[PDB]
Amino acid sequence: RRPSAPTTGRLYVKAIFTGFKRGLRTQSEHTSLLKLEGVFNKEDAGFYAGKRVVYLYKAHNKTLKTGHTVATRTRAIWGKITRPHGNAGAVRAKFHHNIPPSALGKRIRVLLYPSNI
Amino acid sequence: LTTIWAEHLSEEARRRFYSNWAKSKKKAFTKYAKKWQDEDGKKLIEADFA
Amino acid sequence: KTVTLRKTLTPGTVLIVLAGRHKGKRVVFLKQLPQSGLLLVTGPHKINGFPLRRIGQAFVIATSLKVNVSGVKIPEHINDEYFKRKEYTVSEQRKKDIKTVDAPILAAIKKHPEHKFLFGYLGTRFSLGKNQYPHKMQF
Amino acid sequence: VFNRVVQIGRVVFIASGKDQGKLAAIVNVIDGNRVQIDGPSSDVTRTVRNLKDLQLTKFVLKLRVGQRTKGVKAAFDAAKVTENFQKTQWAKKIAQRAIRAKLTDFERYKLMKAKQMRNRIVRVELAKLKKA
Amino acid sequence: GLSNRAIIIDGKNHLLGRLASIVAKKLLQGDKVVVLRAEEIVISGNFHRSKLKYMSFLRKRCNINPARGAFHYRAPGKIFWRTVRGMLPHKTNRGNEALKNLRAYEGVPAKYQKTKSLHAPSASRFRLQPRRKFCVVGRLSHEVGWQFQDVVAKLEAKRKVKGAAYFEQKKKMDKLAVQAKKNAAPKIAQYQKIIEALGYN
RNA sequence: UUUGCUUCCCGGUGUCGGGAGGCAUCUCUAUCUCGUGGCAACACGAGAGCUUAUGCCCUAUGUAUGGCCUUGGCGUCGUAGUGAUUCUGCGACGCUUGCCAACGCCAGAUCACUCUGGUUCAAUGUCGGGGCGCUAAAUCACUUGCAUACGACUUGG
RNA sequence: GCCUAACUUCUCGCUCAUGAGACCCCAUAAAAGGUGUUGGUUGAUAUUGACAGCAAUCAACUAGCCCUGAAAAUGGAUGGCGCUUAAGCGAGAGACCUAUACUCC
RNA sequence: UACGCCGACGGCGUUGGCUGCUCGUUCUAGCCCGACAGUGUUGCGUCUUGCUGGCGGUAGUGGGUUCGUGGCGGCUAGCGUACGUCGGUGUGAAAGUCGACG
Repeated sequence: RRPSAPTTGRLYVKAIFTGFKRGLRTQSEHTSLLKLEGVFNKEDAGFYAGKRVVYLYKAHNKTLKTGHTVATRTRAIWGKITRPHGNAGAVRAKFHHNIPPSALGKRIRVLLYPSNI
Repeated sequence: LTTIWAEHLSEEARRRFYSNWAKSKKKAFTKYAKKWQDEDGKKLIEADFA
Repeated sequence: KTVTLRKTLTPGTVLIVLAGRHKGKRVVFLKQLPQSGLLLVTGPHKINGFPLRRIGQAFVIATSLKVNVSGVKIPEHINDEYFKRKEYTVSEQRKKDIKTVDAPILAAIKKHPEHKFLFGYLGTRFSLGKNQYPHKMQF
Repeated sequence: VFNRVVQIGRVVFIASGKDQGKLAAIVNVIDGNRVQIDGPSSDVTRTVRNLKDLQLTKFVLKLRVGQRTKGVKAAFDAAKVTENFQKTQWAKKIAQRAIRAKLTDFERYKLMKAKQMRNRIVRVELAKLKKA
Repeated sequence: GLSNRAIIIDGKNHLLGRLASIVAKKLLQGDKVVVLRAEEIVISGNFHRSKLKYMSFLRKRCNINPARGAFHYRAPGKIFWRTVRGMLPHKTNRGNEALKNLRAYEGVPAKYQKTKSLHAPSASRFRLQPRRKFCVVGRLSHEVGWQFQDVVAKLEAKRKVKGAAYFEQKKKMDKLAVQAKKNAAPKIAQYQKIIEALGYN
């Protein structure tokens, strides 16, 4: 039976991992740069400071996490937005582990918590 | 765009599709030839001409 | 010490759940539990299937909608220990508290002239649509 | 080819910058880029603005070169420029966007329901018309 | 900021380098980009400047073996493709993968003949001073060796005729829709009230 | 390819990746839209920050019973059209899909969030069953000489 | 602007070059010219109507950008792509990016 | 239960980043009044209405500029643990799960 008000859409903002904090011949993999959808200013980018972010990717070995009923090939790297970057709405993020370079251009989910609205 | 072959192709014309004509079963255009005397095949050929 | 409640969170306020299996659901906030500091909330289990449980304010968006919550009398045995964790099965005791708490809440919504939208609003899950940017949305 | 012009007394609409969204009257023209405007009755102080931030409206006041704020106020109120401007689709769209930007979640839900019901009914009517 | 689908851009009245840099950034950020009517892209400056620049480009060929030298593409689509290639790190894996996501065409292929195309106003040719000459990449390609200017012209004419017919039909349907809303007014009055109150109409 | 095998469907099972839906005129930029008169050029009337892609559609509990409203989507099939091969219109037939009484009534809960949309979607490989369905060629060695360092090329059984 | 982290950000001008120009050392350019255009200096005439033809004009200078002076051998270099109310030249304004430097842990 | 190995949310300490109100301080007006001079001037000529300039007034009203051994906020980061509230895992095997390397 239909579960009485099922999920209807996203609860995250779409973003992409555009690269690491860098000069021109240096690179600091400790900090990542994200581009969010619909954000175009540092004023708007400041709204998301302190929000959690996640990167989901697919691995080979499956895992049956507690709270899951089916083995899944998806793993996650968690992080958090720390501050805006530049004038055009990019943000800086810090991840539990440095984001793999293979995530360039891949989806990053900007969650809405911890909330402060 | 398309190619329409004659209903009857000469043996020597069909040889050109082969490297071992003598050793083969010479099946080239055998199914295509039947299309000229078929209701659906005739329609397809007419559509190609159009 | 107990956590400081956000100014927007007052009894009867309708919140949006941001995490868990109930993420996106619109629920009703009853009171801040004294011991843990979490929020005792229950979007009427009848409407959206959200039972009577706790949730931290960090995982909630407080909207400007408020339902008349002055009629509900929370039983004294409903406290942090009551929700303290022990294959979960809903104890027959639990169901009765939900009926006790929700009954005045449901009646208040029904009396409200907007009961048609209020029931539908609480029975629907929030989601981010096309060209909907949280930094410009007024919740 | 050009109807509206930058002339003394022309009522301009501030499109970007400090007093965005308000109306003023051109009291002087300094050069090809700068105009002295003064919107006394629309909460705009007598200032000099670059024409890049301004947009011409259809209203022209009967002003004089460098009319003082008192005279500009008199002309503005006499012509009822604010009321006439509020009747244009230019102002109606601004009002609609102002309402839209401040919709609550409940209001958004109500709008969703009403909009889809109206669309369904209009589609039924359109099918009726199309069949005929 | 990724787009779910490919970004289909109508190249007409666009400045070559500006549009190329925008598209290169999008490709690097991971989107797929399709450019239509690449023969309608514009280059500022008189035609002689662009023609002589392309002639000097043609002069760059390996003395030992021209089959290794620079490959001078004449089609407008390939000209735009090479312009974008110039603004990518195409010698690296990142740049190569970015470039492989670009498709530039002359005219509108049947696959995209029924889709809406985008424009970049920051790359439009109307940001130039009106008293400044500009060249059309279609003419440049034709003068440097492109052989399909006439074919593309005929195909575009047919496409425009069909589009005009479709647009006439669409105008008729739009008028019918307006009439349908007017007819439904009494039934929808209850919902129109809320819609207008919340400011959507 | 007389066992082998194309194709469609049902199942297993390997490998792999992505990560919230849809949207068709053109031409023009020192003018444009609508209405009317015009063969046309053009003309008259009314408007026109233009922020209608800064938009518009879509947007969710299950019977029953009653009142409506009969539309929209999906699939197959059959015609007709479309040539820059797929995509459209028309049907015909199926599977569904809206609102009101009304959250009226039944179910829904995993204890506060940590990869589920709380079985996310795609791409293919392979192994089994079925449904229509088909029953080939290259190559070696000889031979030819228009060819040839050797391969290759041109011929025939 | 993209390579390339950071604005096709804001203000005023100048410049069209049949490959313009584009940032210390630095990776060449001169004497001499232009009725191209933009500013200035000086001396004149002009409403007792200035020059041309049967309402401003004339002359000489000056200096910004542009143009001529400006020819070399493998195909080639403002670093490349490209850029023309610039992504060039000059005066400026906000913000922003980035060291093994500075502050703190 | 406690304890290990990890995560989340709060508190506190430290170094911050962004962003508002509010008082005052310095140097100064405008608005307003008076005469005088001028003129990109409306309506019908030592006209009038405008507009400008300094000069003299400031009662009232009243903005710019400057910063304070000033006052009150909002959002948020790294590091550590005046410390709390909690979750995953691990107490025979084994499997799975968790953790660390890689």
